[PDB]
Amino acid sequence: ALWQFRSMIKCAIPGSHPLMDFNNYGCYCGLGGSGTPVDELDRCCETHDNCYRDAKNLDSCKVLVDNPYTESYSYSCSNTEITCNSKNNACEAFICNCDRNAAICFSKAPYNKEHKNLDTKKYC
Amino acid sequence: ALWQFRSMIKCAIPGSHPLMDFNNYGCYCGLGGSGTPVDELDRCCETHDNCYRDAKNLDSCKVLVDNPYTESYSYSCSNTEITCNSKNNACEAFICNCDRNAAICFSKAPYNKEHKNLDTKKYC
Ligand SMILES: [Ca+2]
Ligand SMILES: [Ca+2]
Ligand SMILES: [Ca+2]
Repeated sequence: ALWQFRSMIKCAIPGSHPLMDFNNYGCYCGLGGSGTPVDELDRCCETHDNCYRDAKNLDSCKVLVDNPYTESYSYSCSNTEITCNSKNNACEAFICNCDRNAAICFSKAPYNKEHKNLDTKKYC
Repeated sequence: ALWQFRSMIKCAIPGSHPLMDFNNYGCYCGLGGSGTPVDELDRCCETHDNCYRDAKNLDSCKVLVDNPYTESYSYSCSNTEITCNSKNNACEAFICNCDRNAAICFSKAPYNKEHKNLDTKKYC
């Protein structure tokens, strides 16, 4: 669930303010995604968006989960490392994974303040 | 999640058709619940209805869980026994239990074919 994803980003990026820093950044980080991602951080959001789309194609996600952004999974934050519980169901494990990889992705991408709140009709 | 509860009913009552047999039975098995339950099977539905109402008032569920009929959990069916997996968080464990106790409840109550499709306006 989204609240878990916000906590994974604080895990990997201590002292980050997830909603404030990464929402509405470039063409993909936020409600939609269209156009060409404008940097490596936007590309992280674009993969996370496709990750969620692919999860919805799994049979497991179809019968068991309604909304990925609301579905709680099991993961842990050890120090700065994220781990998805091996005992999560197959749909929960796929979501957990998408989130884990995005979080690790954001921790290595450079942040471009200029891309924050970019006009999505103009540039995307 | 509802698909999981249907599955636990077929675990405990091998060969039942959960929607066909248990939906729209007495006063509580179905969308609503009002009145006095008409029999033991109906009291199972009633308890499961209250179970979920309590689930919602659980802090970890309270704010952190969208809707309990939607949240997926981990459980397993061994032969005819249901087990809620220990990986589940407070919210999911609570849900899985509401579900597990109802399926066991159903497996033990007597079924009055005469209460299937009881007029809810008239009798509840
Ligand atoms: Ca997006
Ligand atoms: Ca009911
Ligand atoms: Ca779950």
